[PDB]
Amino acid sequence: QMLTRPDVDLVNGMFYADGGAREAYRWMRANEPVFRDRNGLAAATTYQAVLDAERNPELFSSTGGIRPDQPGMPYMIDMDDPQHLLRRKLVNAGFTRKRVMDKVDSIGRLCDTLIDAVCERGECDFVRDIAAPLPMAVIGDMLGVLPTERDMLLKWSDDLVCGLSSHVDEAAIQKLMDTFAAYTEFTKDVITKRRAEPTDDLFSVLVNSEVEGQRMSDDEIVFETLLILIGGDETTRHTLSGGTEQLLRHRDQWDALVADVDLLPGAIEEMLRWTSPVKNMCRTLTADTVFHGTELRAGEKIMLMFESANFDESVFGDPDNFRIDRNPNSHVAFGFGTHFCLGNQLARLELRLMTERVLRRLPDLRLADDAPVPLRPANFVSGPESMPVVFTPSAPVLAHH
Ligand code: HEM
Repeated sequence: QMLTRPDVDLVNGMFYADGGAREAYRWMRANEPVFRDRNGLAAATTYQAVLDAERNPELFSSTGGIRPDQPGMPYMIDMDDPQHLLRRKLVNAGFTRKRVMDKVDSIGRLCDTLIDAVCERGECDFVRDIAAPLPMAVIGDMLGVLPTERDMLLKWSDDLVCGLSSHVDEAAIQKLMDTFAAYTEFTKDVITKRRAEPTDDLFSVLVNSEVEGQRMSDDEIVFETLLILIGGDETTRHTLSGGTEQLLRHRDQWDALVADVDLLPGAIEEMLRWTSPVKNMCRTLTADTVFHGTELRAGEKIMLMFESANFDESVFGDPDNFRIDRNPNSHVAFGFGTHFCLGNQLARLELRLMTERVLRRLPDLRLADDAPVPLRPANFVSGPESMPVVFTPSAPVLAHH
């Protein structure tokens, strides 16, 4: 609908929250596929441009850091191969198909307890009460920590992210260092405990992981854990809430899923495409190149706009329709290539198990009202801030009795 070129700052969180992004993306894909925003920041907005960049890390490097407004960090997403590959193989010990599928019972049980807390009410905030608690509880359990310790880790990772985005004065630098120290010392205390007396938790697995004769240091484990805390929490939340929102807005598709649970995996893929919780990841050019009509220079960052790519008309045909039967559905919500989301199968499992139970226990779930759901103004990961819903009450399972 945009008749004029978007005049936007792609580092401004409100761009991703005010609802104007998809029509801005439409203009970019049609007119200026590798777009430069009002500060000259380049962005790959078509599916082909995103995929080309992903397939060519030699040219589009991750070592400059994957944010535009934070320094590079010592975890795997800010590495190139071969370093990245080694680190990923080490951490992958925690995410084998065996270990993910072993979480089916615990995640299912977790989902039942969350729904138990709301089922008698006839209403809840789908974000606050269902979508937000689940991913963090799953990560907490995976790490083998107590709920109280989970919550400390959550607060620390929140403060670290905040600090990393702005530590200009002398004091924010120290608060940032204090927070890093607090988080590092807590996590290393846990690591030290598992080094002596191992469990089956993710800390123990990372401690024991060995690849090409190398093992992870305590600090490496601390930072890969931090990446998992950040990367696996709000992302999963936003696909759950935003994906469910679209199911609630398309009653025929909601009904189809209620009638046939085997349709759920296809539905989850469309929930992923539509929500695209990770709005962008940055790459740094290692050479000058002319890329989809734009002159890029060595050393500049470019944003890979995953939501923009996921609504590419040349690829999806009818991307502006939400359809649980979309097939094929080669969305890039999880990225593509060597950095393809390590947690993708765990995320898909959380999404499937929760939505299964929501369909079964809240079968007449509806939005309280059809107004658009408010979105988080963040330039990295974003989705619904709240989502009031209503449903016929039902009795809690209380499975531990
Ligand atoms: C809906 C949920 C999720 C989405 C949409 C998502 C999205 C992404 C994206 C876009 C990337 C970067 C890929 C690229 O640049 O090509 C990534 C990487 C990563 N994700 Fe996820 N993520 C999700 C859930 C999770 C979970 C649950 C975990 C772990 C428990 C996780 C851990 C990671 C890690 C460690 C990486 C770095 C992989 C690497 O650099 O090799 N993510 N994710």
